[PDB]
Amino acid sequence: MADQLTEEQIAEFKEAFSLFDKDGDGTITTKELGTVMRSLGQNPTEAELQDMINEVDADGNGTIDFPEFLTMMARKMKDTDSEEEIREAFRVFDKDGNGYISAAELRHVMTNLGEKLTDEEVDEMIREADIDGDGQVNYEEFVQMMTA
Amino acid sequence: DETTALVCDNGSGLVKAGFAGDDAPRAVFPSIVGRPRHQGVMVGMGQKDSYVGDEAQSKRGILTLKYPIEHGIITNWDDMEKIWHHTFYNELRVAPEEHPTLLTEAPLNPKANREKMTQIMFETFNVPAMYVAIQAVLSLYASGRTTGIVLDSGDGVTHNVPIYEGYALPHAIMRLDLAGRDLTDYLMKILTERGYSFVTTAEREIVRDIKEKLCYVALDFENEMATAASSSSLEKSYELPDGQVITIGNERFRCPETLFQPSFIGMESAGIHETTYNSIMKCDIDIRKDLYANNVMSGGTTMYPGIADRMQKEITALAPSTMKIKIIAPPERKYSVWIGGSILASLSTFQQMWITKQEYDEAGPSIVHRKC
Amino acid sequence: ETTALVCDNGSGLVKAGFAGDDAPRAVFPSIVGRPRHQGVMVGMGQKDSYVGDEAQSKRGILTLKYPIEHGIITNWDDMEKIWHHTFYNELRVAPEEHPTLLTEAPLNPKANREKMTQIMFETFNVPAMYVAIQAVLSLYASGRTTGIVLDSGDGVTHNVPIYEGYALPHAIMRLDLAGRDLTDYLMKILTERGYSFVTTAEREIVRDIKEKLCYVALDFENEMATAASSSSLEKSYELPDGQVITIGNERFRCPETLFQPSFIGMESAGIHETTYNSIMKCDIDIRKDLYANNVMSGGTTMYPGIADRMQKEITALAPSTMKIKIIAPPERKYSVWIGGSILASLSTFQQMWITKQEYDEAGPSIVHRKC
Amino acid sequence: ETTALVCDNGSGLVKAGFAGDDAPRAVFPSIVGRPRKDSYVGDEAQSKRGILTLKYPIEHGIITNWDDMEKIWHHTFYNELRVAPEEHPTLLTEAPLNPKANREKMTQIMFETFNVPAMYVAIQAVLSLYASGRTTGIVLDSGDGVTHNVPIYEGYALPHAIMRLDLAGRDLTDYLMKILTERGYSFVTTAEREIVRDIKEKLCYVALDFENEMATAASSSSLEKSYELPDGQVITIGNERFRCPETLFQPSFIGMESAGIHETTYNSIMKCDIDIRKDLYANNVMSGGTTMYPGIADRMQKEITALAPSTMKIKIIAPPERKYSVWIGGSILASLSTFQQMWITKQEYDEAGPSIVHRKC
Amino acid sequence: MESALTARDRVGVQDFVLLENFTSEAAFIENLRRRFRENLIYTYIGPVLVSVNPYRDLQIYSRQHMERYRGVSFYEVPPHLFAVADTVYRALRTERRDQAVMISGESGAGKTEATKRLLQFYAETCPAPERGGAVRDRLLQSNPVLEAFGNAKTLRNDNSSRFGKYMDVQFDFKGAPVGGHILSYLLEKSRVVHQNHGERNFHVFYQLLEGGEEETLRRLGLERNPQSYLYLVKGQCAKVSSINDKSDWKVMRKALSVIDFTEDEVEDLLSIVASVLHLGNIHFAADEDSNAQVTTENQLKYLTRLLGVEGTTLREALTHRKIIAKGEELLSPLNLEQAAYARDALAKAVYSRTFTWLVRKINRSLASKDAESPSWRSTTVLGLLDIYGFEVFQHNSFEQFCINYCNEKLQQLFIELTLKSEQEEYEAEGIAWEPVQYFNNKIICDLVEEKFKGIISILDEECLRPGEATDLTFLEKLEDTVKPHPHFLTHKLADQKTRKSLDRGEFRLLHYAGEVTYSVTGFLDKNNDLLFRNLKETMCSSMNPIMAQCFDKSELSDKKRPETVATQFKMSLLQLVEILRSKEPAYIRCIKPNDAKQPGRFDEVLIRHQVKYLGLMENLRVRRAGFAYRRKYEAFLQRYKSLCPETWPMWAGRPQDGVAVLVRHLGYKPEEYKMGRTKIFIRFPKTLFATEDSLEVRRQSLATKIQAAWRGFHWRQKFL
Ligand SMILES: Nc1ncnc2c1ncn2[C@@H]1O[C@H](COP(=O)(O)OP(=O)(O)O)[C@@H](O)[C@H]1O
Ligand SMILES: Nc1ncnc2c1ncn2[C@@H]1O[C@H](COP(=O)(O)OP(=O)(O)O)[C@@H](O)[C@H]1O
Ligand SMILES: [Mg+2]
Ligand SMILES: [Mg+2]
Ligand SMILES: [Mg+2]
Repeated sequence: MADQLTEEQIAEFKEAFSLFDKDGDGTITTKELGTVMRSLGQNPTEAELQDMINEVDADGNGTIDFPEFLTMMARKMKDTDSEEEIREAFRVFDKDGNGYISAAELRHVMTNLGEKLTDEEVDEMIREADIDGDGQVNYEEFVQMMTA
Repeated sequence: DETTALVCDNGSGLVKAGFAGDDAPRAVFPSIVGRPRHQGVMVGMGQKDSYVGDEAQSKRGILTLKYPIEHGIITNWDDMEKIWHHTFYNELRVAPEEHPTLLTEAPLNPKANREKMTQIMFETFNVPAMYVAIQAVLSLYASGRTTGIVLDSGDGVTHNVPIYEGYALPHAIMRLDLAGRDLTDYLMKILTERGYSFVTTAEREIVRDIKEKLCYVALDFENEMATAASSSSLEKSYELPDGQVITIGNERFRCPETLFQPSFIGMESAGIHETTYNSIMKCDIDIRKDLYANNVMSGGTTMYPGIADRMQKEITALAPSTMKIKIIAPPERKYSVWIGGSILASLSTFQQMWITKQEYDEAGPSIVHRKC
Repeated sequence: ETTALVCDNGSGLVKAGFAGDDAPRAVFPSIVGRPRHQGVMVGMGQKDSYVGDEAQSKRGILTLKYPIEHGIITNWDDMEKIWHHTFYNELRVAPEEHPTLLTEAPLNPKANREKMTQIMFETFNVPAMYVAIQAVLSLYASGRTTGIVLDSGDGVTHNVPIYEGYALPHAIMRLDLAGRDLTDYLMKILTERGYSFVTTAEREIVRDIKEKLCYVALDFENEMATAASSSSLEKSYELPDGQVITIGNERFRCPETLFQPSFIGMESAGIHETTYNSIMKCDIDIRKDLYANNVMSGGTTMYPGIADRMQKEITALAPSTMKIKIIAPPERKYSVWIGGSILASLSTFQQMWITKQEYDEAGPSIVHRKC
Repeated sequence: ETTALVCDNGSGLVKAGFAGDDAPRAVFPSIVGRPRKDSYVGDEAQSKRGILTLKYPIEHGIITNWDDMEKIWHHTFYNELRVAPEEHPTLLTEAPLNPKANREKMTQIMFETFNVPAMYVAIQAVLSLYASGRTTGIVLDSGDGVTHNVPIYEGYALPHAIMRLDLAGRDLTDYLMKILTERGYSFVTTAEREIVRDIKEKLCYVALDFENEMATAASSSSLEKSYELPDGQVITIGNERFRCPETLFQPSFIGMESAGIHETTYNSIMKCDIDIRKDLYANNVMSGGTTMYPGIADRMQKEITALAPSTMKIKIIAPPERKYSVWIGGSILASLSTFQQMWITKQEYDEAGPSIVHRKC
Repeated sequence: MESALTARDRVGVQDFVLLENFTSEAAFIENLRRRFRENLIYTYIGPVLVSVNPYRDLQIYSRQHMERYRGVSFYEVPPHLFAVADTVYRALRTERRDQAVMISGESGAGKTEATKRLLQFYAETCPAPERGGAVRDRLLQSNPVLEAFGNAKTLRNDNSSRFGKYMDVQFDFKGAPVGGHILSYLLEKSRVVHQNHGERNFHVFYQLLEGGEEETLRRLGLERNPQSYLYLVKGQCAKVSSINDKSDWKVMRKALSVIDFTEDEVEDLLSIVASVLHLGNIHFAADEDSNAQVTTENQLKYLTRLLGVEGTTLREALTHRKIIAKGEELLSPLNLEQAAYARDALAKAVYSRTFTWLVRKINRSLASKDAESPSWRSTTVLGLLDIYGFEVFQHNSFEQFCINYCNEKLQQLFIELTLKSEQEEYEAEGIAWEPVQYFNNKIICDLVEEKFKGIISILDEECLRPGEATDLTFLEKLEDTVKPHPHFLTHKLADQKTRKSLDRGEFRLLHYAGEVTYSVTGFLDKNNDLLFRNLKETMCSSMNPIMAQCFDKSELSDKKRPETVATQFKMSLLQLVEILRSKEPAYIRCIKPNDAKQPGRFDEVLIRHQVKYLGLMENLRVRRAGFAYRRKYEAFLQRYKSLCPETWPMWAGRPQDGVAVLVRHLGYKPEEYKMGRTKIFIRFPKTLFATEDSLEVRRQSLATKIQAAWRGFHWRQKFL
């Protein structure tokens, strides 16, 4: 409908998918669909992934094929969540509106709220959100780094 | 004369005197003793230390004037002796020991007043026989009635005595120490509102002569007050003795209205109309009707124009409307007590009722409490 | 509180308090005074009218009136002022809390009870009230079931004969002469000495002369002889302005009017004949029992020598063998009150009071069925 | 602003000021001088008195000369109090039994010459109770032109027991102008009345027993006193020092018939009803300038103790501020919160004319 | 701020205009209890701070909190004393009109702490902190000196301030604290000469008698027992266990030293306090003219040594009224009533003047050493005002009647200013004034003060009227002249049902704080202040340096009669009001949560009385106006733009039109909101709480998008 994949894009997606295949079975784990999509620079939510996986988990087996991976890829390519929406979303968690968020306040909301970072993923986020080590992230700069 | 009865109505403002059998008194004189204020200088004059009656009142300018009687009480017995002496020696011209003398008194008087009148009449004037009438009973003898209620109004006393069929009713007798002298002392106060400062005992007699000539009783007091407050036609001029023309307005009917409203003079007592009705409705089992039919007016403050029509109107508003309230005001009502005493002392039947000089030797001055 | 009020309203003084008291808490003159004169000092806070001891203090500026004359209420506006002052100023209690015993004289107009009843329920809102005849209360103040009571107040004198709790109502006799008619005669006979009293404020001075100086002559024609022939009976009274009165036979010519109402101009016989004709109008074998039991009450029975003259005079009319006694208790000025406090504490009369429920059912004519 | 004016015009001195004050601001003689400016008023006239015919517009409490009384009100407001009268309601004083034209024409002149917003006229002896702090008593006010008695009980006047005597300080000046000629001292002109008034105000006293002071002065010179006149001639006075104040106790010395100030007081107490009298005997107030003699409250107590019954206690209230007490009582009255309802307004004067004072006051 | 509204179930609403049932006082006291349990002692009613005393050293006043509240607008932060402090300072630096802060409350409600801590924020943060700290210490070390002379024990508390204390800090054009000022208003000077039962006189007298060298008292009346003196003992309360008068004196004597009184100035001042004791012990008798004369010489033997006046002149002044007319001076003698009133007027006047002189002596020690005069650039004052609370006891009297009239007049002013402050914003934003009805304070001030019919003008007449005069005759005139009024009642005017609650010899006023019943007994004795010119003319001649400065020769020119205490109080109060109408007031209102002085105990039976005495419900009624909330469209849109698809992440144009699409997505009904010139208005807090509760669920999607973007970025960082 909105767009159709070019043979070169299908080749890049197949090349990345080959790292998750590795052994030559040509199929990827139901949760690992998110990892190949994220390797391909997509920003899917766990709710989006599960809501698509519900259409292909129906026979069991625990894995999905290349054609249905390529279909779920083409579904999320309609509406990847963009820089200005992500920046303004951080602006709702900023308590002053000053353009900075503390490592503690980010650690709070990222563990408390929907789809939750685990503490390992929060420390990995803080490791490069706290860019010069003063304990604050400039979210307006961090979003332009993150959405490139 | 042999022994014609003297009749001496020594009233509180005028001595009225004569002999029984005459139509009216021979002597009528102001009841005043006067003594000079300023010292004498014209050494060739036969100047008297005192003047009485006309001798004092024609000289009022140079004298301080005193009445012996106030409210029917003889307050000064020496000024009294000087006035009876003047009556017998100068005015009637007879020896008092040669004539039996009727005296008059207001009711409810102090008892030492009858006793001292008695004592002086024997131990000074040596009168052969004496009796002390009550003035309101004399105005019935004068009226030719056995039955009536008499309003007698003098210089010093107003009183109501109901007599029915020859019987007086001593519970129903009303006395009001408000009459012609109280009305004169209040006209002296009214006339200050136009600045006329009458203040001497001589000028009291000028204000009395205004009261006798221009004052009258309003038939409706608030209607005449509204008439005098909105027209000139009620005003009268009066010429004082030196030639100053005074003017009197509402001041002329506001003075007599004090008989109907004693509160003007500061008294608590009721008017003469209520004091009449409050005496008729003090009367016994049968009589109340025949006293409403015989209201007899007597003595000088019953002389005002409009007083009979006012009394008839004011009692008609208190009394039961089936009654005939009829008020008896003969033209002679200023001498009615004297004319009355001239009838009484002439009566063939009265002649045993005198205190005789002999009876005053058998019992003291208390004899008048037994004989009258 | 729930205790009954009692109000002995009688002609001269109001008396009021609670049932079960010994004596009235309020005792004050039944007068309303209104200003006679020009009010002149601004800011004074002068009242439109004064009641009781306020009017009896300020006398010289007031025209005094009593609403009760001869035991009959002649002015209801002034009487409502007296009752409002009684509850609100003297007793300091809301009438809506307390059942009220009122008193009045025998042979009064029936209108006087109806209008008392109406004012107690419609103007003062009492829960219940009663009217009681004063000389009944004075009998039962004495701790007696049998006796004849002479009850000379300020405005009426009645005799009521009562035999073992039954009044004999045909032998009730009322005389419209008492202490106010004696003050008015004393005003008349004081003018014979030359003193003049004419204002209502002076009537209250002459009343005070009468209460302090007057006494009853054990033989009038012998005290008349002793007063006509000596200075031994004369006494003096100092007026408010310090003038000194002196009086002699005027001291006993005034009280003698109780024995000779012809001095005041009435035909009816003295209190001794009025008593005796009440005893003789009773049944032949209850007379012996009333002669032994003449109670006296109200203030016009308070003169020195009155019980002795009354005992002399009924002994002169009664059979030679009769034991006359006259019961003149020292407190006889309050016996109508003391009776009213007792015959309202009784448990047996708590069902006798007229309730406001029975007033709503019948209007003011309820008193004639009940009392 | 809008405080009230209080103004006691009485006979000899004007006393004037505002209702808030302790005592008056304007106190000057009620005089117009004319040449013997076309006229001079008050302290200006009394200072220039050699060249002047000094006329007083009030005689015996009556205004006799309305054109000269307008000059005294003009000098009162515009020179002494120094205010526009249009801003201030005005309390005037008056004597009891005065003519009705005197009130009418006071009222007309306040509303139609001075445009005053509201006014009242009060009786002087009534005002002199407020200064005394009392609502029961008989007040002997005695100024320059009038002596009067008003009896009051519980704040009600007894108007039938009011007494007025047309004899006060000016009749005493004019009698001291008679009895001083017996020493060969001549005082005839209007300016010489002021010199003889200033003698009366310094050398006179009320004798406690006149016939014994007469014998004392006849015996010896110890009662004689001296007064230097404004040209340095010396007047010596003796028997004449108590003869003059005796004319209040003996109005026969001046040819009047009236009873003395002691009997005129007793005769008011006897016009009052018996109950009131004991309280009037304890509350004889005195006010105005002829009550100021040394010995006058002592003589008044001695003379009323001989008339009143011996069981009464007689007390005579004679404050040091007697002279200003009428005005001081006017200051209290015009200050009362209850009184502000009682002023005659110009709006009521438009409905009722000068007659309104007889309804309101 | 809306961030707290998600916690509104435990942490309460921050500003009471958001409490939904705003007319329910039980909800107001519940939101106070809800916060105080949570240690959140500060809450607003719009700009007005409501505070409740923690009885704990909460750490919230430290320097790290001050700079949190510095230069930040007061509703973008939680409520604190420092949010009022900063706002009052910024208004001074920027409008350059003078500013005030009314600290208000019960005695013991924490008013001292608010004043001490405000004077900490203006010291520890302003651009001359060394002079600022000196002015703080000179402002605060004056406390024992003013507290000894102006506090007294009452039935309600042991140490209650009987005067309106005022304290400025004075600032130059640079915002440097240059100096200070002190003033003192409306002192209860009746307390010098009459106390109610269970109440003492001002603290200095018992301090002086209980604590003092024998050689210090031996120069004075030296009897140590306070019952010896008629002015100390009328309340029967002289000895009390809670007040260590011996220790309080030793502190105050050192405070006078440290405040720079030289030793002779204290000896003068103790001699004035002892002169006030001896004035109470003078006994008059009447001679046979009913005129008062001093019988007892031992008081006058010391009053000449201590007041420094001539004994023959003090005897005359206490017994004669001097009048001056036509240039003569007339000594009219006093009766026993007037001579007692003269003695007590002199004690009230000597004491209220040595107190006004202590306040001048202190104020002249706070003023700047610099010339402060043109062409000096500018100077501006920031003040603290600390006048007494509304006062209801078992038996209310003339002092309470004045204190409550004062608080009525200050409530009247405050509600007029609050109503004006709302209405000016409704006109500015173009919203119709939906008309609130609120308790009209005008009617009850007109009842007390109206020129020739108010209670004070009737009471002023009862002191001036001739004849015998009584408190009951005064009441009988109130009952005739006030009569039909809706806020006035007496036992006579009461219906039979209400007449059970109200005695004879009492009247009742309906005040903003409910009904208060005043016993009239003592009104006339307390309202008389007969200080005759003769007494001032004596006192201005004194050898004592204080009395010479207190009674100046120029005052003797005034020809008016002595004004009554209620009239002096009315006049002085209306001067305090014009000082507060001209100045810009902030308000702090303090609540005492229990009478035990205890942590954590919240006693609603006590707090209901204070919330009523502070008028907080009437202020909430007026401040709430027609709409619970209003906010600028920029601030409202940048918050809630995430709810409506069109406004997210950025709106297409003018913010007012962005809100006009956003509130349509939120489905606000036409009466739930209004659209002013630059603010949205919301009528009920229902709508706002639902919108912040929509934002609270929307945070789940906003956080999800951030985490999805991170988990995408994570692979491209960690590999290839
Ligand atoms: N024509 C009159 N009109 C009004 N008053 C009159 C008249 N004639 C007399 N009087 C008054 O009546 C009084 C005299 O009445 P009189 O009966 O002679 O008095 P009394 O008997 O007491 O001496 C005086 O006061 C007098 O002025
Ligand atoms: N000390 C005094 N001794 C005697 N007479 C005095 C004294 N002082 C004033 N007077 C007299 O008092 C009169 C003025 O009294 P005042 O009260 O002012 O009366 P008025 O208001 O009518 O002018 C004058 O006749 C004056 O001479
Ligand atoms: Mg005659
Ligand atoms: Mg009785
Ligand atoms: Mg004068």
